[PDB]
Amino acid sequence: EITCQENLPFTCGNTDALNSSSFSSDFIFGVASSAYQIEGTIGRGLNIWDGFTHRYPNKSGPDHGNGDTTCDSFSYWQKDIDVLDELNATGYRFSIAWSRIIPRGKRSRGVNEKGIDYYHGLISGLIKKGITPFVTLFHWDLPQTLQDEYEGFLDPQIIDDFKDYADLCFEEFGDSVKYWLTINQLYSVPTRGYGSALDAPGRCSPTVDPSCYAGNSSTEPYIVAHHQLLAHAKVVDLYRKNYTHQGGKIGPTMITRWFLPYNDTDRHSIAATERMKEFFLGWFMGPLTNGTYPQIMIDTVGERLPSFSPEESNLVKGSYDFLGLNYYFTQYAQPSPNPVNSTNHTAMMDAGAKLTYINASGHYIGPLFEKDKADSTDNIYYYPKGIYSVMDYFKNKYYNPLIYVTENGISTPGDENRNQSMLDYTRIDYLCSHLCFLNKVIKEKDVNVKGYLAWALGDNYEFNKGFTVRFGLSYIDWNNVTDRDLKKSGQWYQSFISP
Amino acid sequence: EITCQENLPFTCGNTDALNSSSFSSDFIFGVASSAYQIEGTIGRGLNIWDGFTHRYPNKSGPDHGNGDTTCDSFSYWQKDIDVLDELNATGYRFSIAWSRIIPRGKRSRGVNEKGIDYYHGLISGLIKKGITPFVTLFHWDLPQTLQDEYEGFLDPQIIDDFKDYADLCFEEFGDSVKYWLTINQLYSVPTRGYGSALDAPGRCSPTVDPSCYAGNSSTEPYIVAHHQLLAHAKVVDLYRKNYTHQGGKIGPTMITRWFLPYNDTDRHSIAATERMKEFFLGWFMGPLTNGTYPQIMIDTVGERLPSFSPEESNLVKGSYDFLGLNYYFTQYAQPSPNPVNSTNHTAMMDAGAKLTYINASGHYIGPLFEKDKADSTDNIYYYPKGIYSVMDYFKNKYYNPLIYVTENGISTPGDENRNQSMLDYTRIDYLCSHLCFLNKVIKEKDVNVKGYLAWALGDNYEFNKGFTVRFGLSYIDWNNVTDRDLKKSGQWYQSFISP
Ligand SMILES: *[C@@H]1O[C@H](CO)[C@@H](O[C@@H]2O[C@H](CO)[C@@H](O[C@@H]3O[C@H](CO[C@H]4O[C@@H](CO)[C@@H](O)[C@H](O)[C@@H]4O)[C@@H](O)[C@H](O[C@H]4O[C@H](CO)[C@@H](O)[C@H](O)[C@@H]4O)[C@@H]3O[C@@H]3OC[C@@H](O)[C@H](O)[C@H]3O)[C@H](O)[C@H]2NC(C)=O)[C@H](O[C@@H]2O[C@@H](C)[C@@H](O)[C@@H](O)[C@@H]2O)[C@H]1NC(C)=O
Ligand SMILES: *[C@@H]1O[C@H](CO)[C@@H](O[C@@H]2O[C@H](CO)[C@@H](O[C@@H]3O[C@H](CO[C@H]4O[C@@H](CO)[C@@H](O)[C@H](O)[C@@H]4O)[C@@H](O)[C@H](O[C@H]4O[C@H](CO)[C@@H](O)[C@H](O)[C@@H]4O)[C@@H]3O[C@@H]3OC[C@@H](O)[C@H](O)[C@H]3O)[C@H](O)[C@H]2NC(C)=O)[C@H](O[C@@H]2O[C@@H](C)[C@@H](O)[C@@H](O)[C@@H]2O)[C@H]1NC(C)=O
Ligand SMILES: *[C@@H]1O[C@H](CO)[C@@H](O[C@@H]2O[C@H](CO)[C@@H](O[C@@H]3O[C@H](CO)[C@@H](O)[C@H](O)[C@@H]3O[C@@H]3OC[C@@H](O)[C@H](O)[C@H]3O)[C@H](O)[C@H]2NC(C)=O)[C@H](O[C@@H]2O[C@@H](C)[C@@H](O)[C@@H](O)[C@@H]2O)[C@H]1NC(C)=O
Ligand SMILES: *[C@@H]1O[C@H](CO)[C@@H](O[C@@H]2O[C@H](CO)[C@@H](O[C@@H]3O[C@H](CO)[C@@H](O)[C@H](O)[C@@H]3O[C@@H]3OC[C@@H](O)[C@H](O)[C@H]3O)[C@H](O)[C@H]2NC(C)=O)[C@H](O[C@@H]2O[C@@H](C)[C@@H](O)[C@@H](O)[C@@H]2O)[C@H]1NC(C)=O
Ligand SMILES: *[C@@H]1O[C@H](CO)[C@@H](O[C@@H]2O[C@H](CO)[C@@H](O)[C@H](O)[C@H]2NC(C)=O)[C@H](O)[C@H]1NC(C)=O
Ligand SMILES: *[C@@H]1O[C@H](CO)[C@@H](O[C@@H]2O[C@H](CO)[C@@H](O)[C@H](O)[C@H]2NC(C)=O)[C@H](O)[C@H]1NC(C)=O
Ligand SMILES: *[C@@H]1O[C@H](CO)[C@@H](O)[C@H](O)[C@H]1NC(C)=O
Ligand SMILES: *[C@@H]1O[C@H](CO)[C@@H](O)[C@H](O)[C@H]1NC(C)=O
Ligand SMILES: *[C@@H]1O[C@H](CO)[C@@H](O)[C@H](O)[C@H]1NC(C)=O
Ligand SMILES: *[C@@H]1O[C@H](CO)[C@@H](O)[C@H](O)[C@H]1NC(C)=O
Ligand SMILES: *[C@@H]1O[C@H](CO)[C@@H](O)[C@H](O)[C@H]1NC(C)=O
Ligand SMILES: *[C@@H]1O[C@H](CO)[C@@H](O)[C@H](O)[C@H]1NC(C)=O
Ligand SMILES: *[C@@H]1O[C@H](CO)[C@@H](O)[C@H](O)[C@H]1NC(C)=O
Ligand SMILES: *[C@@H]1O[C@H](CO)[C@@H](O)[C@H](O)[C@H]1NC(C)=O
Ligand SMILES: *[C@@H]1O[C@H](CO)[C@@H](O)[C@H](O)[C@H]1NC(C)=O
Ligand SMILES: *[C@@H]1O[C@H](CO)[C@@H](O)[C@H](O)[C@H]1NC(C)=O
Ligand SMILES: *[C@@H]1O[C@H](CO)[C@@H](O)[C@H](O)[C@H]1NC(C)=O
Ligand SMILES: *[C@@H]1O[C@H](CO)[C@@H](O)[C@H](O)[C@H]1NC(C)=O
Ligand SMILES: O=C1O[C@H]([C@@H](O)CO)C(O)=C1O
Ligand SMILES: O=C1O[C@H]([C@@H](O)CO)C(O)=C1O
Ligand SMILES: [Zn+2]
Repeated sequence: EITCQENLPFTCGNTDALNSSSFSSDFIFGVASSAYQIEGTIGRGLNIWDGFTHRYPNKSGPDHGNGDTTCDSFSYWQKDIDVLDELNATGYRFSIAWSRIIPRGKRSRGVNEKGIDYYHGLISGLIKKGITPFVTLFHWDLPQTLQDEYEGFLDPQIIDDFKDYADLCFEEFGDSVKYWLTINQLYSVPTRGYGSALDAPGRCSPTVDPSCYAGNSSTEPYIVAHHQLLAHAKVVDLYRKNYTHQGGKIGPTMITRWFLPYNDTDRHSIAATERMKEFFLGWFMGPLTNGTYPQIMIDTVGERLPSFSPEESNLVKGSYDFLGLNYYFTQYAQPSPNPVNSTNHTAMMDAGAKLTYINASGHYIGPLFEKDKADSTDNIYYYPKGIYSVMDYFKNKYYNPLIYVTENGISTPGDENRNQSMLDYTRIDYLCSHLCFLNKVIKEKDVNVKGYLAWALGDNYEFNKGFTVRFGLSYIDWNNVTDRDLKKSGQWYQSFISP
Repeated sequence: EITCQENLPFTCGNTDALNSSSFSSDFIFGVASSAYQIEGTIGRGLNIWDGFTHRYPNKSGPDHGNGDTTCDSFSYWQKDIDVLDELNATGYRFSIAWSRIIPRGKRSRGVNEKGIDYYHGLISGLIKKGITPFVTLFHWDLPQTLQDEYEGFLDPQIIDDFKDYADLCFEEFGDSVKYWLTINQLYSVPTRGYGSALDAPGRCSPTVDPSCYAGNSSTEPYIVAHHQLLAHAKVVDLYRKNYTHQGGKIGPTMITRWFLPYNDTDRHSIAATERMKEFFLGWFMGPLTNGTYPQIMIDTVGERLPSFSPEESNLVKGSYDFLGLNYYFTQYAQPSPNPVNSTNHTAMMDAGAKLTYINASGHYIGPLFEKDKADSTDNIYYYPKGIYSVMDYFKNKYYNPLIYVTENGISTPGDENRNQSMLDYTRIDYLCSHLCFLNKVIKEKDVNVKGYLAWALGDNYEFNKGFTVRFGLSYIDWNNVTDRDLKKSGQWYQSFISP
């Protein structure tokens, strides 16, 4: 029987009690990254994360930091492989920058052969060290040209441009890459890029944020979500019909959270919790498993929710070989009004729920996850059992999918000095406590999880936070980015993988 | 009789001998800037100078510097006006960033009202202090979307997009702006952007620079030059037909140089010198005054030189109310081969001339202009009399135009400390020695020059050089860009203007 801790102190950092041997022999362990966050702009065209961070610098991070140079994995990709090799990792998730291989967005305008070569060298280097690539085609970094021509995922023109981009990736790299991810965290761009305008491209209703250049927070998240699902599905169809000879697998990436009732004896909080599962996970998993949005979304969102044609429904339904599930934290849910007529209405209000980390009796859900210095009542707290709950829910609700955990990690403050940053025991605690629950759910519930990739390989530009927080298992000095030095967490992870 | 010095030491810094009263009472004196170089990216879309400096950082400057924040004239435009007001300047040349007012390039995609407001406030502030705006519509910063959709000025689609942009500027600002410049230094983008790939967008033939993403250095400079002339001319027609009620004037900006023979008794050097005038100035002034390219260009460039239709010729011919002439230096010319079949052929080789600052008997043309630390045989030297020669030539060759000197200045090294940088006596010398010759040419040759704008108001990002050189008459600390402090040159210029 497996027992896992939910509260500090944790004792799962002892590799005598928890290690890779605890899991099936074929289980993949590694780390993850994304292109905007690690490569730098050298050698590529411009994308909407360059555009957003430069047009709205105070949205890029408190330090106004951006991905212009970052950890320079364009130059130091070999050093990333060296970190992986030190870990004895068997998997690495990275993304391809669309703007590095088709800087002009539309494939017919030409490809960047040197960009293609960059990824060929990285892939070859990873395979030479026994590391399985998991490659994300779209980690938010849409070529700026496409956003300027037709507002990117707001328009159905995105579907064929994304399809032609993915075709080029399959053609050039699919002889070596056998695990493909289409779109990173489906929920994120619709809500943060087109709802709150916290993320690129930065569109929203005027009264939500007067800095937005255009938008409508009530309608555009649904349009963009719909186009993401159609673009994803068109790429999966292309993969499975035209690249079956490569013997690989493809899927979307979901951001997952668990939800608990803020008051577990209050039917209204219980109902808000179930609505959050549908509006946060079902928004995408309904279409991916059934070709339709959840009924509560149909009913609430009404004319603002697009319909799938029969052909579209068929395309989307079943459009995955596996799911990449990212998981960071869980929230309590309580009822909240949905003021659809308010000029500041957002799609996120349609779930009729307010989300917290503290429940009605004052209990904080778990240990600190992210401190908010401007506002400590906005601190985020984590919940190790949430990974168990999420995976169990996916197996039961969503037809026993094949899953890879494609991100899981925690930040530490950028104000810490190097010595403090390397002594990242809070990261060991976070990662081990989740891995314990992951092993427990696989054993107890027989969820088909076959790998785990921790966020992140190294310190990098964090969306929205610049360099004010660090997520790496390896440390990068921003005054001299060449080296990636394993922190205590990376050293622990090395021992967990090879105990 | 006016006597001007050509060699150090100069004595024209004494405002008892040379001042604004030396010139006609209506003569305009001020300084100049450009948008990419001073504003920062905040509040605007991305353009090809953002794209180039980020994709090819070692081309942006030795320091890899770029216009991301620069002197932050987006925030500190009032401080620029304050410098002008301190100088008692009567003119200021600045540019409008296309990407700030139509971030999506094509006007039908929407305008950025806050961008429009920025320029309205600057213009209102300048007029309130008695400063005449001279506004450049295009100072090289083409929206990146247009370069990605159709390669910008390489395609005739640029004509109508530039026309719709200029129409918006006339409509919004032309009630207050009465001097408009269309395209900055016509020669520069064709040659450096599409020939040598030293400037954005960075296209060239493969063997010229293997880093170029695409191009053909032999053909594309001529295509882009031709489209610049047509786009310019379409905007001048629009101005003069639709905005005559505003009572303003419009013209192109030329970069001018004078040319002297490397050996003034050698007919081959003399012929190269005359070919350089035609290929450097006549390439654009032929079409602007006659609707045709110079005959030597027709003969040499052959099928690589586009033709104007009769309608186009008529549109281009006479398409100016005045000329903005930038002038920095003069070169000696000697013959050089034109290897049109070489894979590394460039349009710049078609003139059949090699350019130097030292003549055949070893004479350096004048005082140091720009030191090249990697290569001192590549140092640039200036020649005060060249401004006299250029203006005389324009009056005689090009039909006695109305001229404003829209740039003239000199850099000092970014390695100098603040105290050295403020003690910029070499800049006083450069500016005064040119102003003496300018006054002399106006008096002796009756050239219709009506203003002079020194480059630059303040230190800024210098194209190709980052922050490794300074051009300002006012000093900016890159660790805290708010203040613009008048250097010795700015203090001198203040006394020259109000003696
Ligand atoms: C999995 O996908 C299946 C579909 O492949 C989902 O089942 C479909 O569920 C929908 C409701 O979402 C049912 O549609 C309703 O059909 C009524 C019956 O119509 C048929 O007979 C008529 C009925 O009197 C008639 O006019 C119609 O032309 C047919 O003959 C409808 O009136 C409903 O429309 C009203 O409600 C809509 C909102 O739900 C609203 O948008 C409409 O304006 C209308 O007011 C609805 O009809 C749908 O109307 C919209 C139009 O775009 C659609 O094409 C139209 O079908 C389907 O009948 C049902 N299909 C079948 C094959 O069962 C399934 O839904 C789950 O299961 C069903 C049983 C139900 O419990 C759902 O609530 C639950 O979500 C999806 N499963 C999951 C887990 O989501
Ligand atoms: C100012 O603009 C005026 C034009 O508005 C320039 O004058 C034009 O100059 C051109 C040369 O550049 C002369 O064109 C030549 O005309 C010959 C005579 O053709 C006429 O009679 C025929 C001749 O036997 C016949 O086929 C033709 O159809 C006419 O009836 C031509 O053969 C020349 O073409 C050869 O040379 C071309 C290169 O110059 C080459 O490109 C052609 O393939 C061809 O091999 C040329 O014809 C021109 O051919 C190209 C085609 O695209 C043009 O439409 C075609 O005209 C013009 O006759 C002359 N026009 C007039 C009204 O004078 C003027 O040029 C300057 O002055 C002229 C006198 C001359 O000295 C030029 O060398 C000098 O540049 C421009 N001024 C300035 C300062 O540039
Ligand atoms: C978890 O949710 C439960 C279920 O909602 C909360 O328990 C309920 O709390 C209500 C108070 O918020 C109770 O109602 C009150 O009852 C007293 C005694 O009769 C009465 O004087 C009140 O005015 C009020 O009555 C309601 O008034 C509004 C009407 O519309 C409604 O019909 C009335 O019921 C309610 O009885 C109670 N329900 C149950 C099943 O116990 C619970 O609140 C916590 O426990 C209750 C017992 C009470 O001690 C609250 O102070 C305490 O917050 C909530 N848990 C937490 C931690 O918030
Ligand atoms: C400025 O340009 C002028 C004109 O080109 C240069 O003067 C010319 O310089 C040529 C040497 O480069 C002279 O030709 C040489 O004459 C000597 C004496 O006869 C002879 O032995 C040579 O082999 C050579 O002759 C030429 O050989 C090549 C043949 O194709 C051609 O037909 C022959 O002429 C030439 O006479 C001379 N021309 C004139 C009008 O003086 C001038 O060069 C400078 O001055 C000359 C006098 C000489 O002292 C050169 O050493 C000195 O560089 C050049 N000025 C400069 C500073 O470079
Ligand atoms: C968001 O777009 C929606 C839909 O175009 C706008 O909502 C409509 O508001 C129009 C004008 O009031 C109403 O007539 C419709 O009944 C509403 N339609 C629906 C589907 O709700 C909404 O006003 C726009 N929001 C912003 C801030 O522009
Ligand atoms: C530049 O473009 C020119 C014109 O397309 C190319 O020049 C031609 O080369 C083609 C192939 O040799 C020849 O058949 C033509 O006779 C040449 N045409 C002319 C107008 O010169 C040139 O090769 C391209 N340069 C590069 C480096 O691509
Ligand atoms: C691995 O952990 C298991 C418990 O899951 C333990 O029994 C085994 O001894 C550990 N391996 C090592 C080498 O410590
Ligand atoms: C941040 O930037 C936007 C302009 O992009 C501005 O509207 C807002 O006032 C600034 N935020 C703060 C809190 O200063
Ligand atoms: C498959 O590739 C072929 C050849 O390029 C193409 O005709 C077909 O449309 C593609 N298919 C998809 C997405 O099925
Ligand atoms: C608008 O929304 C903010 C956040 O959604 C909220 O605090 C405020 O009450 C809202 N105002 C109106 C008029 O609804
Ligand atoms: C930067 O870091 C690398 C790796 O440690 C080191 O070899 C190099 O000398 C360092 N550069 C400077 C300027 O210190
Ligand atoms: C690498 O992991 C393999 C598989 O568990 C193990 O056999 C090998 O010893 C490990 N290598 C190192 C250096 O830890
Ligand atoms: C201005 O310079 C002129 C010579 O051009 C001189 O005669 C006049 O006195 C000077 N003005 C002052 C105030 O020094
Ligand atoms: C500068 O950058 C380009 C890539 O953009 C590269 O090809 C070239 O080698 C670099 N130049 C030098 C001298 O290092
Ligand atoms: C003038 O403006 C009118 C009205 O918009 C337009 O019809 C006409 O085409 C414009 N003209 C130019 C460039 O002459
Ligand atoms: C190519 O050009 C460089 C500069 O133009 C020159 O030094 C070299 O000789 C040229 N080579 C050939 C093959 O022409
Ligand atoms: C920056 O310069 C401005 C103007 O001199 C000054 O007022 C401000 O305090 C300075 N900021 C810092 C951080 O020194
Ligand atoms: C401004 O220049 C005008 C015109 O020459 C002059 O009358 C006025 O005194 C000058 N102001 C200052 C403060 O120098
Ligand atoms: O729950 C979530 O986790 C991440 C991130 O906030 C972790 O730092 C994200 O992008 C979600 O929406
Ligand atoms: O002659 C010229 O002067 C300038 C510049 O080099 C001055 O620094 C330029 O852009 C030309 O082509
Ligand atoms: Zn940047």
